[PDB]
Amino acid sequence: HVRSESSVENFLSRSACVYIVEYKTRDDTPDKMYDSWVINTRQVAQLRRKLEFFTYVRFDVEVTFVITSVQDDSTRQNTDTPALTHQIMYVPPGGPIPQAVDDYNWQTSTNPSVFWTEGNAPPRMSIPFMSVGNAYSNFYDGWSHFSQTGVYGFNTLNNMGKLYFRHVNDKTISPITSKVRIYFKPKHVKAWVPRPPRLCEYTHKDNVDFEPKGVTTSRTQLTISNS
Amino acid sequence: RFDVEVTFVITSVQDDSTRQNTDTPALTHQIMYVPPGGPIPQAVDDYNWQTSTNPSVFWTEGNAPPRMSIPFMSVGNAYSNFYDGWSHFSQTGVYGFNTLNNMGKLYFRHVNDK
Amino acid sequence: SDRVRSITLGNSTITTQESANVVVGYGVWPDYLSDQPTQPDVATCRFYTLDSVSWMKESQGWWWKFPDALRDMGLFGQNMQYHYLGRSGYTIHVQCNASKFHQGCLLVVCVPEAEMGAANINEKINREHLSNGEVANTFSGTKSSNTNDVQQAVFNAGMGVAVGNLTIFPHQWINLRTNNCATIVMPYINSVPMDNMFRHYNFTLMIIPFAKLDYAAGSSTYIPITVTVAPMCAEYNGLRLG
Amino acid sequence: GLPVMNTPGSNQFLTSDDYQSPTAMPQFDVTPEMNIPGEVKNLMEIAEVDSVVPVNNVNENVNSLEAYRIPVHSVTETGAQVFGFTLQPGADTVMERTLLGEILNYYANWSGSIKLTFMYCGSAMATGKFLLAYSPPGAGVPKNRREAMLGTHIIWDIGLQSSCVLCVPWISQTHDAGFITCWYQTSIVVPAEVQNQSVILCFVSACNDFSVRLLRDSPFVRQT
Amino acid sequence: GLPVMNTPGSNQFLTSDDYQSPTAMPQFDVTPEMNIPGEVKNLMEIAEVDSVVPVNNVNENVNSLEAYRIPVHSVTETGAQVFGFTLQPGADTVMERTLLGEILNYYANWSGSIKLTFMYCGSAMATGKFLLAYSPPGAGVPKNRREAMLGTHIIWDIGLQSSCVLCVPWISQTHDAGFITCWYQTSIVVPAEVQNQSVILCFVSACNDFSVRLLRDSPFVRQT
Amino acid sequence: GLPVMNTPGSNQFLTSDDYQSPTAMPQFDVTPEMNIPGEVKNLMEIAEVDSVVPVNNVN
Repeated sequence: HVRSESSVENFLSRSACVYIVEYKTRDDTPDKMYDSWVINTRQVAQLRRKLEFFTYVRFDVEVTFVITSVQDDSTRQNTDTPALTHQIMYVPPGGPIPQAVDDYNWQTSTNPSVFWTEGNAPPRMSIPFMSVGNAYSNFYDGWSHFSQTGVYGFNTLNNMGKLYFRHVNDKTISPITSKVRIYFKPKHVKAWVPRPPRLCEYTHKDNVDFEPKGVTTSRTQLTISNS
Repeated sequence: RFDVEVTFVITSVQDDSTRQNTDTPALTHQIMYVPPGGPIPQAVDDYNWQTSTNPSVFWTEGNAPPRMSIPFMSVGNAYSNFYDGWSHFSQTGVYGFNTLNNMGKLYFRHVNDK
Repeated sequence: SDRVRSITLGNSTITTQESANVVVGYGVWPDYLSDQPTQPDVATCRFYTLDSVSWMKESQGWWWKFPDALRDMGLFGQNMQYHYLGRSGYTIHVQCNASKFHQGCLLVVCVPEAEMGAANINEKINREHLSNGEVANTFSGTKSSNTNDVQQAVFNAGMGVAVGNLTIFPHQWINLRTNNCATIVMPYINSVPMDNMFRHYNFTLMIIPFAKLDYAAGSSTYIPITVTVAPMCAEYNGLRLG
Repeated sequence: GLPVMNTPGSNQFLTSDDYQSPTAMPQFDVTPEMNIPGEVKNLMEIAEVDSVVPVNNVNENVNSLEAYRIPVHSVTETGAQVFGFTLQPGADTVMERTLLGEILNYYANWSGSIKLTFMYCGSAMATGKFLLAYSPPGAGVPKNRREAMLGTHIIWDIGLQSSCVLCVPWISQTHDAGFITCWYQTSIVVPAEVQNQSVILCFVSACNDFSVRLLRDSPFVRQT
Repeated sequence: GLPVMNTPGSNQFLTSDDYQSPTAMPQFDVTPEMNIPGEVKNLMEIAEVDSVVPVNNVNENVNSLEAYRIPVHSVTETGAQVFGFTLQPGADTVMERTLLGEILNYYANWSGSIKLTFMYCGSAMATGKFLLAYSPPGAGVPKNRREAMLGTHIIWDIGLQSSCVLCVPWISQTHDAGFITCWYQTSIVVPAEVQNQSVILCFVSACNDFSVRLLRDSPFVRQT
Repeated sequence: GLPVMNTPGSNQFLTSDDYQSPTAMPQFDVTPEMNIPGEVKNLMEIAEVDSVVPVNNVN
């Protein structure tokens, strides 16, 4: 008789790896030296269901990045590379977008960045509630702009931003790939108008579409008997 | 009847091969805790490493060793060292089991790629 | 019969029995919004009565989208077309008249933000298969497959959930054994305070027979269900300079 | 400066941190909270809602709406059994995917009470009696109307009460849990020109004394 | 000494730090602040300044001073249109490079009001009437003087008011936003020995209720 | 921020620690302590019990 762990915040405010970001430090294809992530809550199926218990949600965000590096094999594993610096730039809704590792949009002012050297504690940056409306929508029964044009159930209004990742240093002499892991912990959660859990599996991350599943697991009889 | 404080001492040594000359970046380990009544992973790429109600710890090479406290998580009031009886449906099931005093289990994997 | 009270809104009148179990949506009454508001005080606050529907033994259910079902209903649809932003709360009377020799049951819910699932998975839904205004869209009992259509199946209700778990929303149970009518009052629910009334559907009325209509070999094979909807506390943006 | 000693546990990312953090976006104006109706501050508000139970989950009836309808009609015997299911909210396949079973699959420990509700959806002219027996845990399933009668039972008359509510006492999975059987007492007496076949539907919700102790992952979401 | 445990997030350079820092140059005398006139403590003092709008940005007129001059003269019809532009301060190419558009391109969210001002730069002998219609967002552009008349309009008489000010209500990009059209009502009546061709110039500034929420990089500076 | 100097003895795991620790399971309800008879708060309660001595331990 406690009911302190059935709270909304003791149910949703837990960290979870949501995406893995792979990028290198020396290539020839000029887009494998960086990677990005458009921030949403629809990639981990667990957290997607736990947020689809409710229609409107409203939370802060605390992201912790776990950054690890492993060198690719070559002729020249015998090297002395100094410690690597990574950049994690945040693009708010309405910000410019880089198109290479040497693009000017890595240098712009109103895109907050974090510079981390190898060996330290993992980085961390908080992201506030940055919607125009009062709460995010998990569900949206309508069109975004000019109905019967545009995708059904979009809700332009609830975008949170996106991240970009590159190695700050120059091109090294051996290829070293770095994979980061993103721990997305929502904070100060308030939820409204609850709704039943999903029964069917998921098919895409941008719509509610499904194949019809059953209702439960079927029995053999209707009346029970002894062992 | 006790709380639990676990400290993990993590050390790594490379196996010999042709390619000891390498530059591997620092390793991240995962230490996931499964409470009594939780799912169980069956590979390193299983989905149960990604589930929500299994608390994990991510540690990078070089730091102080990790530590996480584990409270008293039995249904009954105290653990039993001794139990004179059967768990379920006596003369079936193992003598002296006491289902009730399980504390959980741990799982370990390297977070990085191969 | 049982102390019938006669409600008159505007120039329309409807009859209701004395008991009148009214379900307020989430405990909240529809009120005004406490960059200027302009309200159509009562010229749009009257009962708008839809067509009766056809409940055989094999009828599986119906749904209406608000407020898309009142786009051809006089001054409410006029104020939908002239203004740009909108806000309203609703009152829904659902009568279902039948004799004492009939048997059946109905769930009457109101589902905010009911995003429908398409029949074919990665395709697009037309608007004529989501909403229709007048006479409703009917569920199916089996897995339907039509070109650019909602996945119509009762046991998932077009949303992917169990249909027995729809009692979390504001509901009543019309049991023909005892009950005769259901009455649900619904406030305004959105993340923004006013949204465009043609693009965004606020909620979805749903009527589903759990216990099917079932009767003798000589009675009437067919009972109607009369739906009556009446907006409460509606207002719009209005055009001035200041 | 000030002398400071580093304790062990430094420079690690424990996943259940509670420390402060710097903000990526200071000097930002967060839009204020508006009163939206229907606020949830506790998940055990959600499981206090009655919901229909698929008791008739005999095979091939699950993929339909017949999965909820419990058939009852006129029987030439009198001590037969209408339905029955094991009383395990979350382990049993009957109230598995029920909303209460869905709140209760996110926890390894749970305890409290449980309400059942049984509604008769026949005509207004029919009448009859049922025997809703409750076999406590440890006790077996009765095979007779008479063996169920000497236990804990309730006689529910159709002709004067269309809904009986049966608040089952203490049930737990880590704080065989019981059975709920339904026996005929009399046949269903019907006048002329009124159909014989009828339906019962179930409902279930928790009481206000329901607790949970340890969160986990749900056994129903499987990763692609 | 004192026992101290290092939390995660240590030894990193988060770019939006707020911590203290040691000074490279202590024992240095900073020259004191002198009263210089014109101090700015808020960027929304700057955008409360009216500025000329290049409404006549028809092609090849942009590279001149003719880009600001709106031509108006004597018309043999009477319900024609003088000018018109979409009401989007920052997205539209009309008030794109306006000072208010320049303060508003440094933010992803902005809301508030907007003033327009229309000044007639003809002779002191001319007279006439215009119809400054405001199509609200969602509503289309009218094609008639009469369709613009039933909307929100203002009749601005040249012969007794050389400047009309039109404070447009609520406009936002994340808190089709509207149109401002100008219709002839009467022709411009002119005496002898006074030239027929004349000019209107626009002005725009915000009101005191204007807010912004999230800074970003400007889309106009491109790196060399 | 605040100026902080690391003393020696940092980032070690001394086995007889006494520091605080974060909990793996917050938001968890621990079942309350019941009165069980026979509580031991001292091992020198146990050794105040007479016990038979095997004096005749001839082989």
